[PDB]
Amino acid sequence: SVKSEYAEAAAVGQEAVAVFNTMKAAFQNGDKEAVAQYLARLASLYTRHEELLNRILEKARREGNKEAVTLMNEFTATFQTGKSIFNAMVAAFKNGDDDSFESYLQALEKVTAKGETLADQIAKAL
Ligand SMILES: O=C(O)c1ccc(Cl)cc1
Repeated sequence: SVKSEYAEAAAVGQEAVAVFNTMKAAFQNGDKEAVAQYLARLASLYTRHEELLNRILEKARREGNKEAVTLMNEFTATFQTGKSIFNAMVAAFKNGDDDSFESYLQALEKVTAKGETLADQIAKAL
C-alpha cells in the first residue's frame, strides 16, 4: 500500500544518511577518490528517493487524502532544497573549492534534519 511504499522510501532516506556520513568522513580525511564514488552513490539515492516520493504523493492525491497531500507537498519542497544544495556541493567538489564543500555539507545536514519531524507526520497520515 501507500504505507509500505513509504517505509521503502524511509529506508532509502536512511541509506542516504549512512552514505553521507561515510562521505563526510572521507572528505575530512582527504580521500577525494572515495568522496567521488560516494557522491555518485548519493546522486542515485536522491533520484530513487525522489521517485518513491512522487509516487506516494500522486497516490495520496488520487486517494483524496488531503492531509497527506499537504504534508507531502511541504516535505517534497524541503527535499528539493536539500537536492539543490547537494548539486551545489557536487559542483564545489568538481571545482576544488573545499571552503564551499564544507559549508554545503553543513547546510545540507541542517536542511535534512529539519525535514525529519514532518517525516513522522506523513507516516501517521497515509
Ligand atoms: O534521499 C535523501 O533523503 C538524501 C539523499 C542524498 C543526500 Cl546527500 C541526502 C539525503
